[PDB]
Amino acid sequence: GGTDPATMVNNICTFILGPFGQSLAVLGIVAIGISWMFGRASLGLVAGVVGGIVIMFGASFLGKTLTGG
Amino acid sequence: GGTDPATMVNNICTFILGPFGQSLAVLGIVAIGISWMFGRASLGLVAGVVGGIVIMFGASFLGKTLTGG
Amino acid sequence: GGTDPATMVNNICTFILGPFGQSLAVLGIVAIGISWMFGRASLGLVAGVVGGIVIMFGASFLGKTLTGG
Amino acid sequence: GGTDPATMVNNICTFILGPFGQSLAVLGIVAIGISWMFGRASLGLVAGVVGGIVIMFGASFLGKTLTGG
Amino acid sequence: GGTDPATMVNNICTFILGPFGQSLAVLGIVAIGISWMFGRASLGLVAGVVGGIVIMFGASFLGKTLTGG
Amino acid sequence: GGTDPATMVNNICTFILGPFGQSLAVLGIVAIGISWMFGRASLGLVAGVVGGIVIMFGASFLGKTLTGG
Amino acid sequence: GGTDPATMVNNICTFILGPFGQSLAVLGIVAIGISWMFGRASLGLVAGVVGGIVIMFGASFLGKTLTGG
Amino acid sequence: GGTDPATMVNNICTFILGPFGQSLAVLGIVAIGISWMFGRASLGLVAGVVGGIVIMFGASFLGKTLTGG
Amino acid sequence: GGTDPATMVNNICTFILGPFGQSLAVLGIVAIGISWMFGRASLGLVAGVVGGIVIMFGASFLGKTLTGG
Amino acid sequence: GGTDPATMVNNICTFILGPFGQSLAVLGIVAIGISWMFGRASLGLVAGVVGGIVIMFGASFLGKTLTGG
Amino acid sequence: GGTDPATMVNNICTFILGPFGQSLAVLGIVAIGISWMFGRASLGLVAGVVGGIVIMFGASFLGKTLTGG
Amino acid sequence: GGTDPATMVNNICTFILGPFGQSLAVLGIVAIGISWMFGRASLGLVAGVVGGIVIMFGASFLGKTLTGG
Amino acid sequence: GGTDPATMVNNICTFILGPFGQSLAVLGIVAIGISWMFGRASLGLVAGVVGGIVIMFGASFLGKTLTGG
Amino acid sequence: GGTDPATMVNNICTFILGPFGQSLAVLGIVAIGISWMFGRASLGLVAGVVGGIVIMFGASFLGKTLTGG
Amino acid sequence: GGTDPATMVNNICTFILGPFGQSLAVLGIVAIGISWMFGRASLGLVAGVVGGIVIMFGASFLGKTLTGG
Amino acid sequence: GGTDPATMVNNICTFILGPFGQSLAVLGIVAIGISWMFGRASLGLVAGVVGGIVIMFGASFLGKTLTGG
Amino acid sequence: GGTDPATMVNNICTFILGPFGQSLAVLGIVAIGISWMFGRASLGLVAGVVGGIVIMFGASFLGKTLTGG
Amino acid sequence: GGTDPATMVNNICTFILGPFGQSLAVLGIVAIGISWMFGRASLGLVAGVVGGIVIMFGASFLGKTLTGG
Amino acid sequence: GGTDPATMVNNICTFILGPFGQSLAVLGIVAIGISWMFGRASLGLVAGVVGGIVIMFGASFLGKTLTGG
Amino acid sequence: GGTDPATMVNNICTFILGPFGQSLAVLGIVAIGISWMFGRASLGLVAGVVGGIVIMFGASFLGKTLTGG
Ligand SMILES: CCCCCCCCCCCCCC(=O)O[C@@H](COC(=O)CCCCCCCCCC)COP(=O)(O)OCCN
Ligand SMILES: CCCCCCCCCCCCCC(=O)O[C@@H](COC(=O)CCCCCCCCCC)COP(=O)(O)OCCN
Ligand SMILES: CCCCCCCCCCCCCC(=O)O[C@@H](COC(=O)CCCCCCCCCC)COP(=O)(O)OCCN
Ligand SMILES: CCCCCCCCCCCCCC(=O)O[C@@H](COC(=O)CCCCCCCCCC)COP(=O)(O)OCCN
Ligand SMILES: CCCCCCCCCCCCCC(=O)O[C@@H](COC(=O)CCCCCCCCCC)COP(=O)(O)OCCN
Ligand SMILES: CCCCCCCCCCCCCC(=O)O[C@@H](COC(=O)CCCCCCCCCC)COP(=O)(O)OCCN
Ligand SMILES: CCCCCCCCCCCCCC(=O)O[C@@H](COC(=O)CCCCCCCCCC)COP(=O)(O)OCCN
Ligand SMILES: CCCCCCCCCCCCCC(=O)O[C@@H](COC(=O)CCCCCCCCCC)COP(=O)(O)OCCN
Ligand SMILES: CCCCCCCCCCCCCC(=O)O[C@@H](COC(=O)CCCCCCCCCC)COP(=O)(O)OCCN
Ligand SMILES: CCCCCCCCCCCCCC(=O)O[C@@H](COC(=O)CCCCCCCCCC)COP(=O)(O)OCCN
Ligand SMILES: CCCCCCCCCCCCCC(=O)O[C@@H](COC(=O)CCCCCCCCCC)COP(=O)(O)OCCN
Ligand SMILES: CCCCCCCCCCCCCC(=O)O[C@@H](COC(=O)CCCCCCCCCC)COP(=O)(O)OCCN
Ligand SMILES: CCCCCCCCCCCCCC(=O)O[C@@H](COC(=O)CCCCCCCCCC)COP(=O)(O)OCCN
Ligand SMILES: CCCCCCCCCCCCCC(=O)O[C@@H](COC(=O)CCCCCCCCCC)COP(=O)(O)OCCN
Ligand SMILES: CCCCCCCCCCCCCC(=O)O[C@@H](COC(=O)CCCCCCCCCC)COP(=O)(O)OCCN
Ligand SMILES: CCCCCCCCCCCCCC(=O)O[C@@H](COC(=O)CCCCCCCCCC)COP(=O)(O)OCCN
Repeated sequence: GGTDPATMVNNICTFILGPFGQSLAVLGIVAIGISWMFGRASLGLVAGVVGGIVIMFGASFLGKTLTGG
Repeated sequence: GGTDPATMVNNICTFILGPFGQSLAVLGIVAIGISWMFGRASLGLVAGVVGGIVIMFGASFLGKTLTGG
Repeated sequence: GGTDPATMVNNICTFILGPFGQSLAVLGIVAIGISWMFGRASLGLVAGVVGGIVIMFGASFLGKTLTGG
Repeated sequence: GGTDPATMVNNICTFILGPFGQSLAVLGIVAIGISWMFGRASLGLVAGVVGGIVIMFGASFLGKTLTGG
Repeated sequence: GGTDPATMVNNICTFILGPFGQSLAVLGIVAIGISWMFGRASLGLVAGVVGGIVIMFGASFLGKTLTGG
Repeated sequence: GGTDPATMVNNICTFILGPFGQSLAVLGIVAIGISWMFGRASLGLVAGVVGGIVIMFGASFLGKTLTGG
Repeated sequence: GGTDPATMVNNICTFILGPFGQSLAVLGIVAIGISWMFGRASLGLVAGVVGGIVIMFGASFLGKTLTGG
Repeated sequence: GGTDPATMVNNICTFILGPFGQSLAVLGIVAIGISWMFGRASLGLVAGVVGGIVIMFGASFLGKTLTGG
Repeated sequence: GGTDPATMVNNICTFILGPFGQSLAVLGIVAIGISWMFGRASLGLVAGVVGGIVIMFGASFLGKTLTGG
Repeated sequence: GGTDPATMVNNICTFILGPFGQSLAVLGIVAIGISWMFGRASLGLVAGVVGGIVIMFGASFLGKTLTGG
Repeated sequence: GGTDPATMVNNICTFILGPFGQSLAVLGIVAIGISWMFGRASLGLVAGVVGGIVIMFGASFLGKTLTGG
Repeated sequence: GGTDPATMVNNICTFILGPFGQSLAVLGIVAIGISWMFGRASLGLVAGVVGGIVIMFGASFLGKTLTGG
Repeated sequence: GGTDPATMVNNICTFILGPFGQSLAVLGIVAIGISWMFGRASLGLVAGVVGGIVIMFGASFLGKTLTGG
Repeated sequence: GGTDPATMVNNICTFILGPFGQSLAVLGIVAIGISWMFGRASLGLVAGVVGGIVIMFGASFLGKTLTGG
Repeated sequence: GGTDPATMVNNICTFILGPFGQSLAVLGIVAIGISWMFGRASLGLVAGVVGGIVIMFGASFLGKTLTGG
Repeated sequence: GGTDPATMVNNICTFILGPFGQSLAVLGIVAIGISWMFGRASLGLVAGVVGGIVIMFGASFLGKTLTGG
Repeated sequence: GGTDPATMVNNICTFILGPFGQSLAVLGIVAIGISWMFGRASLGLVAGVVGGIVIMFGASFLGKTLTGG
Repeated sequence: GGTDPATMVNNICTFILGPFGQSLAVLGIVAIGISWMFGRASLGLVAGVVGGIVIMFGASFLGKTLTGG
Repeated sequence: GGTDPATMVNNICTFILGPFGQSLAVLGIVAIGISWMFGRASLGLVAGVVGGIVIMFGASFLGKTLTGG
Repeated sequence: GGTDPATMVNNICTFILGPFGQSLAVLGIVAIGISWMFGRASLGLVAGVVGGIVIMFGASFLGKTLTGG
């Protein structure tokens, strides 16, 4: 009978922000560690990646506040 | 039948943080030693590389704490 | 469900200023000691490193005062 | 029914200049402290970062004055 | 009955140069502040962004003068 | 599974302050002896090197006291 | 059929720490001797190069201890 | 009568990982040597190329482990 | 009738490592000599170039050992 | 019909090591003389430049011996 | 077919420690003699240069003993 | 309706040369004092900084005179 | 009815070289003053910026002379 | 009745090389001046732009000579 | 809502010249005492450091007088 | 009656490798000279261009050897 | 009727190496003089620029010799 | 109708070597005087700057002689 | 309409050699007096500074005579 | 048509060793005289400068003998 998109998109968000996003952020941190190992350590890389993680896990509240509710 | 990404990404993390990351850090230390041999010894290089190794092997707990759980 | 960045950034600050920053400052002092052992002892190095440590552990109050509250 | 951008952009500014910018400036100060610890202490780094913080928290009045009102 | 484009384009200009452009310039200044915080402070970035703001808010007079009237 | 940096940095400190720092200080004393043999004996060299050794082996308590705890 | 990286990286480490690293350290010592011949003899150069050699040949145990095992 | 793709793709993998991949890796090493000869020697190039070779010859086990079997 | 790539790539390697690579290394040594003549003599340049030559002429054995055979 | 690179690179080497390299070394010696005239006379400059000249004119035999033939 | 670096680096060491290093040490002694002729005779210069020569010609045994074998 | 850049740039100049430049020069003087406290007192630093302040507060008349009006 | 580009480009030049370029040069001088305040005073910066200003305000005569009329 | 392209293309060339190209070159010089004001002064920019102007105003003779007449 | 830089820079000055600068000057005096203890007592060091302290605590009035108000 | 492509492609090769390629290489050398005049002299540019010329004039023998005949 | 490229490319070379290259080299020498006036005098700049001029005016003979005729 | 570059480059040279280069050299001499006033007087600075001026005003004859005519 | 650089550079020279250079020389003399007060009186300092002043105020005639007119 | 570098470099050498080097050595002798007038007379300065002059005017024979012909 199909389901309304208000539940399918919410399922997508719950999946991408549940246990999957945790391991994705872990992989991001592993990536910045490896990039510091072989090369140069610059604050820009860590700042950008930590900001990306914050934006990923703040998407809910960022969307709630940016749209006035 | 395929497997859910919650296990595949975890397998990736376990591989990259198991016996492989050990030898990768060993190669990083060999690299900083060689860079000190032919050239100048600066605290910046060792600080950056040791920090990269710490970030690589702290990725799990860093991810657990940075996301509030 | 995600967490608001006002808590994630605070967690980052608490981690980087808790038991980790203590050992990081200890490593900085070990570094200045080693740099005095093999080489020349200059007030500039110790002044800069102690100032860096003070700025690291004063970041909270420095931010509170520099922004007028 | 949607909201006019004159309120959404203002919400963005209020969020980025409220409790979030405080901790962001705190992280910037932690960064300059860490950069002074492992390396050399130069007035350029602190000048640039403090100027960045001032520009971030002066954005409102800087915009009001630069546009003649 | 529709409206002539001489009023619709003027409405677009008035909207984009009224209260919206103010907050947009505020966001630009916040952006340059954040870019100075985590990274390097270069006169090029501030020069370019302030020039962009000037060109945005000078568009009316720039258009009046560049076309001889 | 990785380890939290609060243990890795502590391991670094324990290694650099255990049996390794002893022989490093021994090498420093050998160095000042050799520098006195072929050349001039100045109180500045011995003062600086002994101060470096004290700072290396006082790093723990110096860090505990400089940070108020 | 290919080989798992846990053996290839180990082969790299064994090669770089076997008979090759010996002659590389010999070349480093020849380099510091030549640098002392034509120029000035400073404890900093020898300290840095011997430390680089120690870090190169201690990479295995340094990696074992820095990672808690 | 044709053959099932489960054998054709396996033939492709066996060819690309047999005696051909050996000489391809040899060419990669020749390339990094030539790039070090005329230019600057950076750890990034060698790290990237050796990692590419490891990924090429670890493709089998990497695929076996990343897919949980 | 064409030839299998296992012979063409081998021909490429034999050409690039035969009499051509000798004169290429000779040109590299001429280059480092000229760079020492007009400018400053740094161990880094010679170390990097000699390492590049070694990697070029060790490509065969490096490939044989890095791949476990 | 073109010529094989084994002759073109050899022509390059013969040109750069024939009558041209002689006058280039003469210019290098003129340079070190001028640098001693207006400034300070340090053994490092002459050592580096004479070593550069030796490496330039020893490139042939250095290449023959460094490659085992 | 190329040669393994274990022989090329050994060839480098044999060349730099054979008949070439003898004349290089002779030039070093000529240098210290000339520096004593026009100027002041200090034990530091001779000590440093003789130590450099000893380190150059002791590189083999110094490397054998410093690495425990 | 926007404002002509002849007023916006003038507003920028008035802001940067009004009460803000005073405190900026005060910070510059504090900086040179701190640099004299921990380190060496050289006329070059004070000369450069006082010249920078003079150029900052002479920008108006310097621009008027350098352009012939 | 539109205007010929020979007048529009001339209007652009007159605007960019009239009262706007004056304040732009004033901002450039403020910039070099600020760069001298927090940092090092080098003749290169002032030379480059004054040359840029001269080229900006000499564009007319430079164009007249470079094109033979 | 239309005109032959041998006159229309010539009209295009005369327009683009008459009074219009003069002011275009003036704008180019203003551009290089502004680029030197806010940023770094490099010979490459001025060389490229002056070469572009020369090529623009030499197009006639360059075309006459490149085509043998 | 942010604060105007005329108050933030003033807060910076008040902090750096309040109770913090007192203890900083105390540390400077301790430094000159320690430098006199182990070494030679020269009027230059004390003159420079006392002048640095005077410039630090005279920054306000020095700025008021150097700028004509 | 047309000609077989085995002669037309050979004519193309003979033209592009006859008297035309000579002047093309001459233009390439003029280009690298001009690029060294206005800018920085880097071994990479000359190495790349000389390698391009060698590959252009070695195309015949490179094709003969790469294809096993 | 068109002309064969063997004459057009030769015309290009004759133009770029005739009276134009003379004044281009004159401009290069003016450039190195100006770069020595405002800044530091380094042998590298003059060496690179004179080498660029030599390569520009040696392009003919360099091409004749590098291609074996 | 455009002008041939043989006249435009000559105009550039005449401008840069006419009354402009005189005042540029005057500014260079003022610069070396100011650098001697606040700082240390070293023969290297004056030698380099006078050599730069000589090279600037000798560019014509230097170009005539370096190119054999 | 802009002004030719022959007047702008002359304005720069007139400003830097008018009433400004007088007070700059006065500051230089104050500097040498202060340097004699706290420290040692050496003829080298006064000779260098008076020579710097002479070169600053002789720049015009020095430029006129050094260039043959 | 260009000239071969074997004549251009020879022209450079003839110019730098003809009537120009004579006056350059005269300036060097004037420099050592002035340095003896205001300051201390040390054999090191005269030895170094006379050696620089000898090396400048012996460059031809030094190059002929150092290269075995
Ligand atoms: C647009 C706004 C600009 C604001 C800038 C004001 C900054 C003033 C600080 C002057 C710093 C000067 C740099 C310097 O020179 O290093 C000095 C520092 O040491 C100290 O005192 C360290 C203690 C300072 C702690 C102060 C805390 C500020 C927090 C500010 C939020 C050591 O000498 P190092 O020996 O220099 O010698 C190496 C040669 N390179
Ligand atoms: C078309 C219009 C153009 C307008 C441009 C005017 C901008 C003038 C600002 C000159 C900035 C110069 C950059 C620089 O050089 O960094 C300096 C800055 O520090 C400060 O003073 C920070 C305090 C400045 C706060 C001023 C606020 C402006 C708001 C403007 C709305 C530090 O030195 P960093 O040490 O340079 O050294 C690294 C080497 N790269
Ligand atoms: C066919 C007609 C062509 C006309 C073109 C004339 C345009 C001239 C403007 C030269 C712009 C040059 C670009 C540049 O280079 O950026 C500069 C600009 O900054 C400024 O001055 C900004 C203030 C300019 C405000 C001028 C307003 C023009 C309105 C024109 C209607 C900053 O440096 P960014 O640091 O470059 O460094 C990044 C490296 N990529
Ligand atoms: C986030 C974590 C950060 C951890 C950083 C701790 C590192 C502490 C090491 C301090 C190094 C300081 C650098 C320095 O200054 O060089 C010194 C070194 O010499 C030595 O002792 C060499 C022996 C050290 C061996 C120690 C082995 C560490 C392994 C660590 C896994 C020589 O003087 P060089 O004379 O400086 O003078 C040139 C001026 N540039
Ligand atoms: C949705 C899932 C996402 C998963 C992504 C995880 C990947 C993590 C690997 C981080 C790679 C970071 C890239 C990088 O930055 O290059 C580094 C790499 O070198 C290495 O360590 C090479 C050894 C790595 C071998 C690891 C094998 C993974 C197999 C995975 C199946 C070198 O530095 P190059 O010097 O960067 O500098 C050029 C500037 N551009
Ligand atoms: C995922 C796997 C990653 C594996 C990476 C391991 C690589 C370790 C090699 C560390 C290389 C460090 C680079 C470096 O820093 O250059 C050094 C090198 O010189 C040498 O010893 C050259 C001899 C090395 C020969 C070793 C042969 C490896 C073959 C490997 C198959 C010179 O100093 P240059 O002076 O740096 O200074 C310029 C500042 N940029
Ligand atoms: C992975 C392999 C690595 C191999 C590296 C071995 C290289 C050993 C050569 C040590 C060079 C050390 C550099 C140095 O330091 O310069 C010295 C050199 O002078 C000489 O002896 C010149 C004569 C050397 C001729 C030797 C010929 C090698 C050919 C090799 C094919 C001068 O002092 P400059 O005074 O330093 O002071 C400036 C401060 N920067
Ligand atoms: C992390 C590990 C650190 C290890 C460091 C130990 C090194 C100890 C050597 C102390 C060297 C001190 C330097 C110094 O000061 O120079 C002295 C040297 O002379 C000698 O004895 C030369 C004979 C030494 C031969 C010893 C061979 C070591 C091999 C080591 C493999 C001369 O005086 P120069 O007169 O100083 O005066 C100029 C003022 N700058
Ligand atoms: C194409 C045109 C070129 C024009 C260039 C003329 C510039 C002449 C100024 C020479 C500056 C020389 C730089 C220098 O060397 O710093 C000196 C400066 O101090 C002063 O006098 C500061 C007072 C100068 C105020 C003059 C105001 C000019 C406005 C110009 C509009 C300090 O010594 P710092 O001790 O050098 O030592 C560090 C070693 N790096
Ligand atoms: C195909 C034709 C090519 C023509 C090119 C001729 C250009 C010659 C100008 C040489 C410029 C050299 C660049 C340079 O090097 O910067 C110098 C410039 O300063 C000045 O004199 C500025 C005054 C020049 C005003 C001259 C006006 C030309 C108008 C031309 C129409 C400062 O040093 P910055 O300190 O370099 O140090 C940073 C390290 N990157
Ligand atoms: C099949 C035929 C091919 C023919 C090609 C010959 C072209 C040779 C011209 C070499 C151009 C090289 C490009 C370059 O590199 O830019 C240089 C140019 O400057 C100049 O001399 C400008 C003056 C040249 C005027 C010459 C007029 C040619 C007319 C030709 C009709 C500046 O350096 P920019 O600093 O590079 O640095 C940025 C890094 N990207
Ligand atoms: C373009 C404008 C240029 C202006 C420059 C004028 C500066 C004149 C000050 C001369 C300073 C000379 C430097 C020097 O030489 O140090 C002296 C200083 O001591 C003092 O008197 C300290 C008390 C001075 C307090 C004066 C306050 C100025 C505020 C100015 C706003 C100590 O000797 P140190 O023993 O030198 O010996 C080490 C060898 N290196
Ligand atoms: C599936 C098969 C794959 C085969 C690939 C093998 C190719 C190996 C050639 C490695 C080329 C590496 C590229 C490079 O990096 O440029 C180098 C090249 O210079 C040279 O040696 C030029 C001389 C080479 C002549 C060799 C002739 C091959 C014919 C082959 C038929 C210069 O440095 P540029 O300075 O890089 O710096 C710019 C940063 N981008
Ligand atoms: C696959 C084939 C590869 C062939 C490559 C051989 C090239 C050898 C030339 C080595 C060039 C090295 C580059 C370099 O390093 O610049 C040197 C050059 O100066 C000179 O001698 C200029 C005179 C050279 C004239 C030689 C003419 C070759 C024609 C060749 C046809 C200056 O120092 P700059 O001071 O480096 O310092 C800046 C730091 N970046
Ligand atoms: C492939 C060809 C290579 C050709 C290169 C030959 C160049 C020889 C010139 C040696 C220059 C050496 C550089 C140097 O070292 O600076 C010296 C220069 O002073 C002078 O004599 C200036 C007078 C020279 C005028 C000579 C005119 C050449 C025209 C050439 C056309 C000053 O000392 P600065 O004190 O060094 O100290 C700072 C430490 N960095
Ligand atoms: C890899 C090969 C290495 C070869 C190096 C051999 C070089 C030997 C020359 C030793 C030079 C030692 C330097 C020195 O120390 O300066 C001495 C020089 O004076 C002279 O005799 C000048 C006359 C020498 C003329 C000799 C001509 C060599 C040509 C060589 C082609 C003066 O004393 P300055 O008083 O030192 O005091 C300042 C404190 N810094």
